[PDB]
Amino acid sequence: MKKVEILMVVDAAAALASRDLQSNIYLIDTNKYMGSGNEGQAELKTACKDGQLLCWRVVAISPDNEVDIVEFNGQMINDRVCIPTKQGLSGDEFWEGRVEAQGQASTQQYNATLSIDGSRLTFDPFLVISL
Amino acid sequence: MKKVEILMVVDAAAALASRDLQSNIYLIDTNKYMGSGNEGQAELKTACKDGQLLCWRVVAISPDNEVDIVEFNGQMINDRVCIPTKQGLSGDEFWEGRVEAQGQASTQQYNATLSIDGSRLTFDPFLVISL
Repeated sequence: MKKVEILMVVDAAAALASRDLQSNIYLIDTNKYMGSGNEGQAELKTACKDGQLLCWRVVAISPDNEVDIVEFNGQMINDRVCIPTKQGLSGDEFWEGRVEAQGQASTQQYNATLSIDGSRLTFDPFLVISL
Repeated sequence: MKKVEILMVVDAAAALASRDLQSNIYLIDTNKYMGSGNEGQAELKTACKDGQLLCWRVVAISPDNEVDIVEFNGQMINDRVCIPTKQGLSGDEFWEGRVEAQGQASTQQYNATLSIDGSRLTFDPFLVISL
């Protein structure tokens, strides 16, 4: 019944200096999970139940950078398990979509592309879906 | 020479339901530290060197809440070791100030008051200053 809201946090300075997004990103969600990508790809996940609505938004640690989610691609999108769409006002946009598991329960990989002050960088988070 | 930029992340829904800010806040900074207050007061800290400039800003996980830093009080302010001031445009404000340790090095406690959609709630982070 409750939405799962996900905040991606980017260390933008470091992302741009290295061109490595994964090592410079964190996830915090309303499940009270927090993952650092610096500690591994395995940490960049969200837990959710079939039928739940998911909401993503992205922010930078520094006030001087601007960051947006440009696009989602990959497995979760290919198989139509969750197709987020862009919403909100210019300024704080966010992306939302419902999880349509096939009453299966599984892992769904996806590719999120972010624009970090106009630099497009991709990373590979995943969903863990239970029934 | 580099600024230390600090992002406070609030689970606003949960903060307001409990009236407990500490258990529902995270810190991530450009030192690549991440602390959850849910795991204890001891985690809500920032490392810095004497003479360094510190920058704080606050965001909510959800796009539906608005959150601001209202005020800093307590030890760090009393002793004039770091007096942040408010800056930026309406929308993304932030607070900044330089650390003037007495070439001592120490812990400085402070009280940050945040407005969570108009609800004023306080918590007790701290600085760890080295020379």
